[PDB]
Parts: sequence; C-alpha cells; structure tokens
Amino acid sequence: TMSLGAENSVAYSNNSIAIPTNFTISVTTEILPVSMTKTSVDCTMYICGDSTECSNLLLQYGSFCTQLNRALTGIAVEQDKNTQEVFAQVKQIYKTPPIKDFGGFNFSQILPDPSKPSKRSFIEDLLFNKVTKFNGLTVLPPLLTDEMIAQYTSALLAGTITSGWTFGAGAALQIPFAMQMAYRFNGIGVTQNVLYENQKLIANQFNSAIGKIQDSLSSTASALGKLQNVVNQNAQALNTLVKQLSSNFGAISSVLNDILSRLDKVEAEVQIDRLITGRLQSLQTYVTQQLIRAAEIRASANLAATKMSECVLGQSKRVDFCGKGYHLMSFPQSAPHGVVFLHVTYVPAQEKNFTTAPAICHDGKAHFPREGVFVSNGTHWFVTQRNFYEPQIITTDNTFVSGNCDVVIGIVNNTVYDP
Amino acid sequence: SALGKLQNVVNQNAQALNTLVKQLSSNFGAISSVLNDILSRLDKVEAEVQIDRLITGRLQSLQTYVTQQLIRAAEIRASANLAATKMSECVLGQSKRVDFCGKGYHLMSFPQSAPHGVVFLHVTYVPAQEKNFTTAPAICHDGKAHFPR
Amino acid sequence: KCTLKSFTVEKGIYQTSNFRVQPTESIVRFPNITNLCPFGEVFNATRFASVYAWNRKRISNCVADYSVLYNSASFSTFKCYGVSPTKLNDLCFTNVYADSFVIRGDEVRQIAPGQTGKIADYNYKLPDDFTGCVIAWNSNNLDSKVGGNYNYRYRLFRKSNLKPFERDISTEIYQAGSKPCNGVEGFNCYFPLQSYGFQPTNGVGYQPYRVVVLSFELLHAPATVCGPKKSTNLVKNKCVNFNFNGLTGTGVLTESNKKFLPFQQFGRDIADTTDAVRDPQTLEILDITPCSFGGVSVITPGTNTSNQVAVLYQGVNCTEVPVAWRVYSTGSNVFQTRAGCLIGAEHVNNSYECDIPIGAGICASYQTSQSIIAYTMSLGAENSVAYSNNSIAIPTNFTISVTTEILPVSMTKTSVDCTMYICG
Amino acid sequence: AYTNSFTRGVYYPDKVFRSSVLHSTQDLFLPFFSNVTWFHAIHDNPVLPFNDGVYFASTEKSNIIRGWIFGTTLDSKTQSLLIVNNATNVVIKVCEFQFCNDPFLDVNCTFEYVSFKNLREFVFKNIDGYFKIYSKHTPINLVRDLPQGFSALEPLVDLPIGINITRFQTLLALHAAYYVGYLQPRTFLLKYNENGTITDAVDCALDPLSET
Ligand SMILES: *[C@@H]1O[C@H](CO)[C@@H](O[C@@H]2O[C@H](CO)[C@@H](O)[C@H](O)[C@H]2NC(C)=O)[C@H](O)[C@H]1NC(C)=O
Ligand SMILES: *[C@@H]1O[C@H](CO)[C@@H](O[C@@H]2O[C@H](CO)[C@@H](O)[C@H](O)[C@H]2NC(C)=O)[C@H](O)[C@H]1NC(C)=O
Ligand SMILES: *[C@@H]1O[C@H](CO)[C@@H](O[C@@H]2O[C@H](CO)[C@@H](O)[C@H](O)[C@H]2NC(C)=O)[C@H](O)[C@H]1NC(C)=O
Ligand SMILES: *[C@@H]1O[C@H](CO)[C@@H](O[C@@H]2O[C@H](CO)[C@@H](O)[C@H](O)[C@H]2NC(C)=O)[C@H](O)[C@H]1NC(C)=O
Ligand SMILES: *[C@@H]1O[C@H](CO)[C@@H](O[C@@H]2O[C@H](CO)[C@@H](O)[C@H](O)[C@H]2NC(C)=O)[C@H](O)[C@H]1NC(C)=O
Ligand SMILES: *[C@@H]1O[C@H](CO)[C@@H](O)[C@H](O)[C@H]1NC(C)=O
Ligand SMILES: *[C@@H]1O[C@H](CO)[C@@H](O)[C@H](O)[C@H]1NC(C)=O
Ligand SMILES: *[C@@H]1O[C@H](CO)[C@@H](O)[C@H](O)[C@H]1NC(C)=O
Ligand SMILES: *[C@@H]1O[C@H](CO)[C@@H](O)[C@H](O)[C@H]1NC(C)=O
Ligand SMILES: *[C@@H]1O[C@H](CO)[C@@H](O)[C@H](O)[C@H]1NC(C)=O
Ligand SMILES: *[C@@H]1O[C@H](CO)[C@@H](O)[C@H](O)[C@H]1NC(C)=O
Ligand SMILES: *[C@@H]1O[C@H](CO)[C@@H](O)[C@H](O)[C@H]1NC(C)=O
Ligand SMILES: *[C@@H]1O[C@H](CO)[C@@H](O)[C@H](O)[C@H]1NC(C)=O
Ligand SMILES: *[C@@H]1O[C@H](CO)[C@@H](O)[C@H](O)[C@H]1NC(C)=O
Ligand SMILES: *[C@@H]1O[C@H](CO)[C@@H](O)[C@H](O)[C@H]1NC(C)=O
Ligand SMILES: *[C@@H]1O[C@H](CO)[C@@H](O)[C@H](O)[C@H]1NC(C)=O
Ligand SMILES: *[C@@H]1O[C@H](CO)[C@@H](O)[C@H](O)[C@H]1NC(C)=O
Repeated sequence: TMSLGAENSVAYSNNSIAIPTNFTISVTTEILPVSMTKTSVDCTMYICGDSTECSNLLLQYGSFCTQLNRALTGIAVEQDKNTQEVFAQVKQIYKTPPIKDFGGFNFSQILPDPSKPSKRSFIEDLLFNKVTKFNGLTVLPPLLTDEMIAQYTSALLAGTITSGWTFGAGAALQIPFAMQMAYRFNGIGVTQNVLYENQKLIANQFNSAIGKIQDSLSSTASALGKLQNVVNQNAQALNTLVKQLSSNFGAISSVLNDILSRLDKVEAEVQIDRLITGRLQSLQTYVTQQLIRAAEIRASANLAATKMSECVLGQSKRVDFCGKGYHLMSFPQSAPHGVVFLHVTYVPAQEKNFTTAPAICHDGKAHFPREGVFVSNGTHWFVTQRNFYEPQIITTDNTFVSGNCDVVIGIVNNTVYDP
Repeated sequence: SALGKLQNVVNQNAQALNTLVKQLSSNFGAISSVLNDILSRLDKVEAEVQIDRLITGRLQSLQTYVTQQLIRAAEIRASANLAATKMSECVLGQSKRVDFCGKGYHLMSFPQSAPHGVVFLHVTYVPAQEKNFTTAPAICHDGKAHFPR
Repeated sequence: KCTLKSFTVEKGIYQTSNFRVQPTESIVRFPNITNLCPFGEVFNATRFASVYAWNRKRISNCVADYSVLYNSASFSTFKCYGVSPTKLNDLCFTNVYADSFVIRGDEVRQIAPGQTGKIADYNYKLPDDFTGCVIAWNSNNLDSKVGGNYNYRYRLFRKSNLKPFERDISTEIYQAGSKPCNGVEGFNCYFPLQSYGFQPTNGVGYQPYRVVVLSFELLHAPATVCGPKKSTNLVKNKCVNFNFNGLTGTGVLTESNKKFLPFQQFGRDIADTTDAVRDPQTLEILDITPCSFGGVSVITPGTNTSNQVAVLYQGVNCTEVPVAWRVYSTGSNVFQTRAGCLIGAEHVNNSYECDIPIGAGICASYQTSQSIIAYTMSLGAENSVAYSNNSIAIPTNFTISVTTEILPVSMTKTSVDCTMYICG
Repeated sequence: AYTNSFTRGVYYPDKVFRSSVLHSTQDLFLPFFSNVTWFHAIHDNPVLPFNDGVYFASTEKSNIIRGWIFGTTLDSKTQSLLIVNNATNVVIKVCEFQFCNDPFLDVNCTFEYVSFKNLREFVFKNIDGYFKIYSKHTPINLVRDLPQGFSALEPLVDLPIGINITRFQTLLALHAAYYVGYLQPRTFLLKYNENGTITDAVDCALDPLSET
C-alpha cells in the first residue's frame, strides 16, 4: 500500500508563532511542449500509388481527399504560430553587455556561447543533446530555425538581466543587477536591506544552484520526458499509417499493381475498391487523431506563452505559477519542440519559535504593528517582518493605535517607545 | 483584416456546410448521385444494393462533419472561457498579470460586442522619455546605512 | 484560381499540385530460359487418368505461351480464378502444376473452389482460394468405348472426407457396415469404385470430358514458368518504368553494396517494401528509389496587385526538376533553398521582416521594376542596453495607449435531420 | 539422455534481405531453452519420428556421419528420401530399396539431385510438399553440450519431393556427438543488423518478459 508521505503535527496554539531566521535561493526547471512535427500527405498518391485506374475510381468518393489535405494544412500552419506566440514576444534583438559585473551573479551557463557553430548557451546544448516514409507522406521545416529560436532566448535573457520588468512594458531601461534583485525581494515582503546585507551569500547560493542544473541535466534523459513524448508519438502515428499500406482489407493483395496486372477491370475494380475503402478509412483515422493531438499541444503552447509573459517579462505573485517557494525571477532556454524555464525562488530556511500577541496595550491604548508581527524572546517584546527574523524595538513609528485595550482577545501589556 | 479572428469562424462554418451539401452529389460507387434515378430505374431487389452504397457514403460524410464540429467547438470554448476570464479580471477589476489585459501597465478595460465574439479596448499606461542618472543602493550619513522607502 | 474555385486570389503561398518525375524508359528483365513448356504432354496424351486416381504433373523452367491453350476452342470450359485468362501470357510463376483426368460431363460443376458433392467430398477438391485455371472438354470421340471404358471411377461414399489436392488409390470396401465388412459386401459395406459407362450414345452430361487444372505456384520468389517476353537493355541512375520477372514498378534503378547472401533475391525497407533486386540476367544487386515527387506551392501577391507569380517545388533540388510548366521551370532565375527549389522569385540579401513565409527563415514579398523577391527574414531590429554597475534610466513622461483585442465566443447553432439528409 | 537447447536453431525465414530492423514473423522454430535428445559415436543411431520438423546437429572431426533416410516406413515399397555425401558430392535420391538396410554405410527411386570441432547444424521441414533444408558449419570448443550462443542457419535446397515423412534416421561410415529436437509454431523477433545478418532473436512465448 503506497505511503502519502511523512506524517506531521504542527505545534499550534492561541499564542505561538514560528518565524524563519534564514533563507535559501533555489532554481527549479519547468519544461513545456510548444510545436510538433509539421506533416503533410497527398491522399491521392498515398491511396492509389500513381495508378490512373485507381485514381479515377477514387473520384467516386468526391471531396474527401481535398478536405483531408485542408485539415492537415490547418494543423501544420499553427505549429509556426505556436512558436511565434511563445518566443517572438520581444520586439527587438537586445544583445548582452560586454562586461559581466552583475553584482557577483554568474549567468555564463545560460547566456549564449560565441564559440558554438549555432549561438546557444552551455545549458541549451545539454537540452539539444538529451532529446533523441516516401509514400506521398512529406515532412516540412519550421518557419523559425533552431538558430533563430536561440536568438530570441538570447534577447529575452539579455533584457531580463539588464532591465528587469521594463523591457516588457516600455523601452528597456538600464539598472544595476543588485538593485534589480533588491526590488524583486521587496515584491515578496522581505525588506530590501536583507539582500544588501547578504549579497555575496545570495550570489554564492545562486551560482551554486545554476551549477547543480548542469549536473541534473547530465544525470538522466527522464527529465525531458514531456518533449520526448512529442517526438515518440508523431513517429509512432506515422509508422502506423505507413504499415497500414500493407493491410489487405479483404482484397487479394495489398500491392495494388498485383490486382492491375493479374485482373481485367470487371474483376479488378472491386478489389481496388476494397483497398480504397481501407486506406481512406485508415487515413481519416490518422488525420482525426492529429486534430486532437494538435489541440493538446495548443493548450501547452498557450500555457508556455502565459508563463513567458507573466514570469520572464515580470515577477509573478501567483502561488506555484513560476516555481515553488516565493517567486523572484525566471530565465528561458530553447529546446527541441519546446521551451524550458529556470525559475528562481526564495525559500525560508531555519524556523524558530516565539511567543506572540495580536496587540499590545501601553498608554491605556491598543497598539498594532504597521508592518510585520509582535514577538517575544520570553522577556522583551519586539516587532519583525513576516518572512525573515529581524527584531526591532517597538515604537510609535513601527506601530499604530485603535481604541482602549478591552475589546481585543489576548492583548498584552508592554511599553511602546516614543523617540 | 483586423477582424479576421471572427470572420474566419463564419468562413469555416460556410465551408463545412457547403462541403457537407456537395457530398450529396458524389456517386460513392452507385449508378447515380440522385436517389430518385435508382427508384425510377430499378427493381427493388437490385435497388437495395445500389442504395446501400449511397447510405454508406452519405453517412461517412455526415460523421466526418459532426466529428469535426465537436473539435471546432472545443477550440471556441477555450476562447470563450478566456474571454469570460478577461471580462472578470480586466473589466470588473485591474490586473497585476503582465501583458494579460493588453501591453503596458494595466489601468482599465472596456468591452464592446461583435458578431460571434467580443472586443476589448484595454487602456494601459506606457512610460516615455528616459533620462540617465547615476545611482547607488544605499546612503551613508553618521555612519548609518539609509535605504529608501 | 481553379484550386480555390475562384476568379480572384489573395496574397499568400498556396498548395496547388503534387509534381512527379515521369518515367524516361520502360525496362523489362526476365528469367533467361527459352524452352517451350510441355503443353502437348498435358493436353494431347493418349489417356488422362481415372478421376479417383487423377494424375498430376510439375511444370518448371520453361516458356509458357498460354495463347496456344486460350485459342483451343474445343474447351467446353476454360474458367480461371485469381487471374483473368489472357494475362497468363505476361504474369509469371515459380512452378505450375497440371492435374488431369476424365470425368462425367455433369460433374464438371464440382471442379471449382467451394464446391460440394461426391467428387468434391471424396476424390478431388480445390482449396477455397484456388488460384489458376480449370479446363475441360467433351472427349466422347476418344474416352467413350460403348460403355467398355468402365476404367473411369469414383467414390460413392467412404468416411475419409477429402482435403484439397489429396491423392488416393485405395480399393478397400467401405467398412461402416451393420457388421464390420472385412472384405464382404452388405449394408454400407460396398466396394469403393463406382464407375462411368462411357458409351458414345451417352447423354451430353453422361459423356466423358477431359480435364486439366493448371494450379499456379504464384509467388514473389524466383519465377521459372513464364510467358514469352523480351528482356531490354538496362538503364541506370535515371527515372524509369520497370518490370522484373512480373514484378512491376517505377523508380530510379541504381548500383549498390547491399550484401545479399546467395539465396536473398530482394531487398526490403524498414516498413518491408521492396527497395532492391538482383537482376535475373546480370546478377548485380540494383538498389531502387521512387521517382522524385513534391508539392507545388504557388507564391503570389494578390491578383488585385499583380498577376505575376513564383513557384516553390517543395523538398526537391533544382537539379532534379530541370523539366521543359515551360516558363515557370526556366524562370530567368532559380534559387535553391532548405525548403526546396524556388523558381521566378528574385533573390535579395536585404533582410526585411517576413511577408509571405517560405520556410527555414526564407520569406517573399512583391517589391521594386516590380517583382516577387525572396530573402532571409529579420527577427526584428538590434539593440544594446547601456548596462553599467551604477547607471539607471527613469522615464520623465508617459503615454496612455488604447489597445484593441478580439475573441470569438460562439459559432452558428445548427442541426441535421439525418434521415432527411441521407434518405431524402 | 538429454541436454538443453538454449538459443540454437534459428534460420533465415524468407528469401529476402533486410537490414537494421527488429522484424518479426511466425514459423516452425526450435523453442528456446527446451530439452534436446543426446547421443555419441559408440556401438547409438536409432530411427526417430519426424513430427512437424527436425532440428539436428552433430560435433565431429572426421565425418563419421555420411547421410540420412526419411519416410513413412523405409520399406522397399514406397519412394523414400535418402541423403548422402559420397565423399566427392552431395547426393539426394528417393529410393524405396533397402540396398543397404541398416544405418551402416560401407567403407526406380524417381527424384534425384547432386551437388568434435566441426559443429554441423541443420533444420529439416516439409511445406508445399517440398523438403526444405537449412544449414550451418562452425568451429566449437564445448565438449558435452550444444554451445550456448547464437548463429542463424542458411538455406540450401527446396526440393519438390512430396513425401509423407513420419520417421527418419542418420547413416554412418563403418567397416563425436549428435543431438535432436523438434520444431514448434512460434512468433519470433529477429534482429537483422546493418549487413542483413540475423544476429539475435526472441521466442515471444518463452516467458512474460519475452512477451513484453
Ligand atoms: C544561512 O544559511 C547558510 C547555509 O545555507 C549559512 O551559510 C554558510 O555559513 C557558514 C558560516 O556560518 C559558512 O562556512 C558556509 O560556507 C556558508 N555557506 C555558503 C553557501 O556560503 C549562513 O551562515 C546562514 N545565515 C545565518 C545568519 O546563520
Ligand atoms: C562564471 O562561472 C563559470 C562556471 O560556471 C566560471 O568558469 C570557470 O572559469 C575558470 C577560469 O576562471 C576555468 O578554469 C573553469 O574550467 C571554468 N569552468 C567551466 C565549467 O568551464 C567563470 O570563471 C565564472 N566567471 C566569473 C566572472 O565569475
Ligand atoms: C531578550 O532579548 C533582549 C535583547 O537581546 C535581552 O536583553 C539584553 O540582555 C543582555 C544580556 O544577554 C543585557 O546585557 C542587555 O542589557 C539586555 N538589554 C535590555 C534592553 O534589557 C534579553 O536578555 C533576552 N532575554 C532572553 C530570555 O533571552
Ligand atoms: C495590564 O496593565 C493594567 C495596568 O496598567 C492592569 O490593570 C489592573 O487590573 C487589575 C485586575 O483587573 C485591577 O485591580 C486594576 O484596577 C487595574 N488597573 C488599571 C489602571 O486598569 C491589567 O490587569 C494588566 N493586564 C495584564 C494581562 O497584564
Ligand atoms: C502418412 O503416413 C502415416 C504412417 O507413416 C499414415 O498413418 C498410419 O497409417 C496406418 C496404415 O498404413 C494406420 O494403421 C495408422 O493408424 C496410421 N497412423 C495413425 C496415427 O493413425 C498416414 O495415413 C499417411 N498419410 C498419407 C497422406 O500418406
Ligand atoms: C516550538 O516549541 C514546542 C514546545 O512544545 C515544540 O514542541 C516545537 O518542536 C518547537 N518548534 C520549533 C520550530 O522550535
Ligand atoms: C490561550 O490558551 C491557554 C490554554 O492553552 C489558556 O490558558 C489561555 O487563557 C488562552 N489565552 C487566550 C488569549 O486565548
Ligand atoms: C546614458 O548615458 C550613456 C553614456 O555612455 C549613453 O550610452 C546612453 O545612450 C545614455 N542614455 C540616454 C537615454 O541618454
Ligand atoms: C494437339 O494435337 C493437334 C494435332 O492433332 C495440334 O494441332 C495441337 O496444336 C496440339 N496441341 C497441343 C497443346 O500440343
Ligand atoms: C542470357 O541470354 C543471353 C542471350 O539471350 C546471353 O547473352 C546471356 O549471357 C545469358 N545470361 C545468363 C546469366 O544466362
Ligand atoms: C486592391 O486594390 C485596392 C484599390 O483598388 C487597394 O486599396 C488594395 O490595397 C489592394 N489590395 C491587394 C491585396 O492587392
Ligand atoms: C543539388 O544537386 C547537386 C547535384 O545535381 C548537388 O551537388 C547539390 O549538393 C544539391 N543541393 C542540395 C541542397 O540538395
Ligand atoms: C549577396 O551576398 C553574397 C555573399 O553572401 C554576394 O556574393 C552577392 O553579391 C550579394 N548580392 C547582392 C544583390 O547584394
Ligand atoms: C529436461 O530433461 C531432464 C532430464 O535429463 C528433466 O529433469 C528436466 O525436467 C527437463 N527440462 C524441463 C525444462 O523440464
Ligand atoms: C559420387 O557420385 C558421383 C555421381 O553423381 C560419382 O561420379 C562419384 O564417383 C561418386 N563418388 C563416390 C566416392 O562414390
Ligand atoms: C517403381 O515405383 C513406382 C511408383 O513410383 C511403383 O508403381 C512400382 O511398383 C515400383 N517398381 C518396383 C520394381 O519397385
Ligand atoms: C559489415 O560487414 C563487413 C565485412 O563484410 C565488416 O567489415 C563490417 O564491420 C560490417 N559492418 C557492420 C555495421 O556490421
């Protein structure tokens, strides 16, 4: 019987709070499909193999082969559109600055590498290495080449590093990277001095966390499973459609020229009609499953485009929408048939207990915190921000007042200082 | 050509219905596309063979249309849920979601009706006319580090 | 225009046709044997055997002019199954077998697949997919002898129900008696060879009929019984129609290093389709491809702008489509691309933004001297953020945009009364 | 006396070249890890029933075995398959006659045709009424058993003879080891390499992993 994980009782009370005394950065991969292999099929050539006798007979079915062509053309065109929706959001090819003093943070794994024949990052090459017929079937190029995709992932990354949110809304504005992380910290309720007082620790954690992702992507192909499914399924569907040429459907042979050579028309055309009826039904089956599989990819493309706009171009407030923990920032990397995000997030890391009260009474008046929470070490009363222990003396600056003591449940006596 | 996203839905239904009607004209291997020819020409014992070809052909054409409309309706429904979401988040509110309620910083949105659809006028603030400045993350005075609010 | 059912065409790239290279020659190659097949031994022998004891002969390694038999108007039947009778002069086979006997003319019915009755159940049977020909003719001129040719014999009975092509000769009395018969006749106890009294005065069905059944070892394997057929000179490395030993096709015949062991006669693809043959007269292993094919995408501005046009032949090299439409194949200029060969469009280096998409970063537009031009698309303009470790830019003004967005919400409600649709 | 077949007894199933493909087909094959009957060159050469077809092999250095007989009954009444190598030629004939009665060979038959370290392997089966022979030679070094490993037997001949074989026996030069097992219908997976050699195979019915 499977276990649903470790069992835990939280030490709750009417007066106990735990506050974290330290943090850790983390970087979490997320992988999404965007565009499957662009196929196309001429049913006339597939069904009848250049027999004019068969081809004339196929006209009795009317507008079937033209509408199956139109259906696969519809699928094949929106694969370029999905790739436009996800990557081509940025209106200019921004390029990386020549000096790398981003406050000690080290993007050299994810920025493009000029040594490469195609201008990809170090990590994009791990992605590209981990991911793994003539019967009137055809397979078509994407509009954007893989090299062009690597230019958009270069531009998005360079704008994000050098200019924060601003290149999404306006023109890209320069800003020092240490200040960009301070303003991202300030978006998650952690006061910005927590970054500047720890900048070297934070950079060391971040550079180490990027380092671990090369090792993650070196360890197993199973991480790429979502993209590897796209490749597997279209290849499986095609080989099923090709092997169906060999099926009899109750005709004397599945090699159409056997019928046309061994038999005259009055015998032959019934045998040809069995093969026609078979192959046409088998091709409708292939096209119908592609229409459904195309919508399955379309919802994944629109989800990827949503994360691109809400995270790479911004900072998402939305819980678990761009990595677990409190979200700071994200970087895209290009991949076969899809996109990869490296979400960067803040996790509070060393819990400590404190005694707490919702309000203090002093002057006969109830005091409440302007920001953060009241806490005590067992003798003194302090106020702290919610997400990182930083005890301050309670004053008429960091508190505000509402009425006499008597209405609040569990108010406590202490002085409040007036500087 | 701004309204192609609506006009396409009208065009696809016209194309599907015309193709569905035109398949009545196809023989499917019967002696005629028109059922009254067989009934005026042939004895019932033979007509019941010819008519089974027309039933089989017409039925296969009809199943294809209905199957296709189920898929096409699922695409419209995804767009309708999205429209209902932009209605609640952009019209009845103001959105923090970057680029969701139009490009730029979102202020407000106005809906207008359209055939088979809806049109939003998203109103958005966009910054302009930069100046450069020198900057520093903190200020020193009396040896204390001061940070801005 | 005809592809779209329209007198007017908008800007775009349209599918219109699927081009194929046409066969330049028609090769035939064949088993090299010349000796005529022994049809005189089959058809003109002194006696065919008794029907319970029906004779069989192998035919191999000979040339089979079935027109000789087809023109034999004496044949009271010449019925064939799995082959239309005249095709035998060109279709060909590994071996063929002749079964032969004399029968009562009434019982000629039983010499067909799926038959039943005393012969079909007890002394000659064809399989349900019998492939070949049944021949019979009245032989009352020879095999009638005033009844006295009683040699022609069959089972009434026996419980040994017969397999297709089963030989038997047994003379044992039917043992299924009221007592075990053990060489003595009685109820069910009868001798197993009832006979025809072939008199010249017999009724037209009681008369003797001579029989031949040509049953064919019709297979993809090495043919040895084959109709009279020329073997041509060979063509290589060029698109041709071909036949080898009855195996039809069209393709490029080409030289190879497919290391067939001496028994291996054909190469097969991953999807098990033929992709090489050992030539029957030369014994070289020819590797084979289909003749070249591809979609014919037509690239145009709107007709309301210009009638002028360009063509993309998808997937194919320009060097394999040097055909002759006439003008739209010479084109004054022709540009090879990663998508295929592009004809008539004028190649240009200036990277505009994309207009009509070709594929693999190529696009086309109508431009100045007016022509369809083709170029590598831009991704957008280049920019360089002036990042420096103490430098910030702040906006001093703003503008309020109004941005349109358009969504479909519904589609036409319909219903079909399917009995009124189907049955009128 | 017995030993184990392991993965011996594969042969090229059709007259076709394929390469780089894991193709699969149904035919009479020797089932994997089945037992085989064991014999050695003393006194050891009885008549055996033929069943649906025979896998036969012998390990020799001096050609002790020279031939085989097959038929219903080996009786001087019916034409019966005789196979010999007569030191100068392969020889095949369908004699009735016990011109030699015993499996001993001294130091009207219608159809006729002519053409430890040495392991000789064979598969004999009848289909089309035709007698179909597949073959291999190899050096070997294991003493007691069929050597555990793989090799695909190559076709020889496809003979138009039509005999009701129910029994068979081998023939010996007179004044080494040999082994017998019986074919069964199986679906096999077959590994055609780049050079179109059958290099490995699966007896799909053998166990649940083989089915998988
Ligand atoms: C917060 O936790 C981190 C570890 O996650 C602590 O960082 C380590 O600190 C010790 C010295 O105390 C060093 O030897 C390690 O090398 C540090 N690790 C790294 C990655 O630099 C950090 O000290 C904790 N903060 C507080 C205030 O306790
Ligand atoms: C940024 O990080 C990379 C590794 O992620 C550093 O690359 C190493 O550089 C040293 C020389 O300084 C080489 O000996 C190593 O072999 C490099 N590592 C790899 C994996 O190739 C790089 O030095 C860092 N740069 C800065 C300015 O911090
Ligand atoms: C609760 O926190 C306060 C402040 O850290 C502690 O009070 C100081 O304690 C030190 C000795 O550890 C004295 O030198 C200071 O004079 C105290 N300051 C004041 C303003 O009283 C207090 O000791 C802590 N209590 C506990 C139980 O840990
Ligand atoms: C908080 O402090 C006040 C005094 O500032 C305490 O109030 C006294 O409470 C007792 C018992 O109810 C009364 O006898 C006195 O008359 C009260 N004095 C005043 C000035 O109100 C109060 O009890 C303290 N509460 C706690 C929980 O510490
Ligand atoms: C094939 O040969 C076998 C014997 O080798 C024949 O079957 C046996 O025939 C004898 C009489 O000759 C019977 O007494 C036995 O009962 C038969 N065996 C069995 C298992 O019943 C068989 O009939 C021959 N078949 C052909 C078509 O020749
Ligand atoms: C907090 O204190 C309670 C006292 O019972 C203890 O059970 C709990 O483990 C403590 N938790 C932490 C985070 O120190
Ligand atoms: C808190 O709970 C304790 C018992 O757990 C109780 O004695 C005390 O009166 C409660 N105080 C408040 C403010 O609810
Ligand atoms: C800001 O000053 C730098 C000085 O090198 C210059 O490169 C940059 O273009 C200036 N930007 C604006 C908005 O004036
Ligand atoms: C059979 O003999 C006649 C002459 O008696 C001859 O004309 C005919 O060609 C022969 N047919 C065959 C098949 O040999
Ligand atoms: C085939 O016959 C031709 C003459 O018809 C001869 O030149 C050629 O050598 C023969 N080839 C073989 C392999 O028999
Ligand atoms: C068609 O011609 C009209 C003027 O007659 C022009 O306004 C329009 O832009 C043209 N459109 C195209 C697609 O050629
Ligand atoms: C096109 O064909 C020529 C030979 O005719 C060959 O040299 C060239 O490499 C081919 N190019 C492409 C892109 O197929
Ligand atoms: C285009 O660029 C190529 C080299 O890439 C050069 O040979 C050619 O002359 C250029 N053509 C034009 C029209 O600029
Ligand atoms: C093979 O034969 C032996 C006797 O030598 C017997 O014990 C064994 O059970 C047989 N093999 C199997 C798989 O049963
Ligand atoms: C083998 O048989 C052939 C005839 O096919 C004969 O010429 C030869 O002498 C025979 N050899 C022996 C040793 O019997
Ligand atoms: C020769 O064989 C035939 C069958 O092939 C048989 O009828 C005949 O009796 C046999 N003769 C001798 C001498 O055994
Ligand atoms: C194919 O066979 C040749 C010798 O015929 C051998 O040298 C080569 O290594 C083999 N190649 C493969 C891929 O098995």
